[PDB]
Amino acid sequence: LIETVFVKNIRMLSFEDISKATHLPKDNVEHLVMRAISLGLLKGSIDQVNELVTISWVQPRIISGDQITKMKDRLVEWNDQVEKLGKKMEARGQSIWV
Amino acid sequence: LTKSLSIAFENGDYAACEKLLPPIKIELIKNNLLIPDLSIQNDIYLNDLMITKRILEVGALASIQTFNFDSFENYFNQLKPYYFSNNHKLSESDKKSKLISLYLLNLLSQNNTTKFHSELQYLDKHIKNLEDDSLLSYPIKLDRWLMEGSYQKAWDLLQSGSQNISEFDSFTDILKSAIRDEIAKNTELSYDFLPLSNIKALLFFNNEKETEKFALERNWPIVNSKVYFNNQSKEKADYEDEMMHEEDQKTNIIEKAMDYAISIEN
Repeated sequence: LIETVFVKNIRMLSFEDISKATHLPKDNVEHLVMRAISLGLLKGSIDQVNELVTISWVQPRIISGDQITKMKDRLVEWNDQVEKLGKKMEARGQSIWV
Repeated sequence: LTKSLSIAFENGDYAACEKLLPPIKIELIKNNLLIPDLSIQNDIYLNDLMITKRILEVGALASIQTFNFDSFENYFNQLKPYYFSNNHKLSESDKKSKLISLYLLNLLSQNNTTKFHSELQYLDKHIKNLEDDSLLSYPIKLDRWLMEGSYQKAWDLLQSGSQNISEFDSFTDILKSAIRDEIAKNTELSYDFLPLSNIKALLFFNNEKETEKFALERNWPIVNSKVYFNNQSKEKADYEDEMMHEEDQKTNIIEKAMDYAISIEN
């Protein structure tokens, strides 16, 4: 369960994904998320009425080779966001920067 | 020469008329020098102005039937200031009345309600009670029912127009099509689902198969007897969203702070 939550970039996952992933019935999902929050492996909330489990904290983990590559990707995308924004704001309001 | 054109119209070959008009256009230079170009009228001058008008008139009418827009607009353009000038002395005719009706029907067919209302102001005094409303009545009525948005009345007027056709059919056939596009627009905002029958009834098709055909041309899929207006409308907005004009028209909240500051500091 923790592996899947780490690599997935979205911070909410439906219960159906966990049930098929883990080869456990859906009854057993509620036990497992509960056991996990108590151990403190993960923190979050359980919504039965959207059938989501919302993680809000993940415990540090080793960062495999493959994963080092992933970080670079997320940061490259965020470079472009900073950069495109800065351009507009450099251009507009040229009159005053003093 | 000048009379050969007048008799060519009555013959019924309106293509003969058209081939003969480049020669008679040369003679139209002469008629123009005879009249002082609308700067004082006398009894020499009323005949001269009269001949000029006859040649144009059978041309106006011939062009309309042969769907030759250009010629009609020009000929008519001339007729308009001539008739407008002066006090009555022969500056109105039965031909005037017919010609203005046909003209107004072209404007309804292009769906240019902007010019139609303006054109009516220019025309106004002449058609108040000195040609009255007799044939001119046909577009006046027509404007009224589509403003109210009773499409039922409008539609009925065009079909019943069969007994009024004299060359009116060149605008009347078109004006059916215009009705179909206006209604088509409306029915999207209302609902997403209409049965087959209902689509035909509002849009006034006489054939159910022709209905489904029109739906493809209108870029609507009808599936299992139900329209699915849902597709294209959404698609169009997504397509509109990519263009270039585009930042200030869309309006960015970021831009609001930047514009406010430079005002002050100027």
